[PDB]
Amino acid sequence: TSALSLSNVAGVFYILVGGLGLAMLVALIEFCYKSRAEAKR
Amino acid sequence: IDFSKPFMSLGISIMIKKPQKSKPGVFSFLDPLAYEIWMCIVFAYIGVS
Ligand SMILES: *C(=O)CCCCCCCCCCCCCCC
Repeated sequence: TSALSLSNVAGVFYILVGGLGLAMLVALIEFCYKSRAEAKR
Repeated sequence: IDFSKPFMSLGISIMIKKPQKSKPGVFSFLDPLAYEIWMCIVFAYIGVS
């Protein structure tokens, strides 16, 4: 029984970054859409 | 010099002390997780913010 190692949880940290990455995409896609559609008016 | 046949056997050996341990640390509450799992709970917290 040693200290829990990063590898043991190295997977949760990926889903976190991946989620953060998806988050920014979802946001900027709405922005892009909301941006052109506004100028097009 | 002369020697009799041996009266006792032996070999070279290693003696070590028994660190009594039983000496917890002040910040021993951080042992469950390794050091890198705290340097990265603090980099994930800045990220997610
Ligand atoms: C309008 O449609 C433009 C959208 C631009 C989106 C750019 C990508 C979004 C963020 C991705 C972040 C990835 C972080 C991880 C890299 C290893």
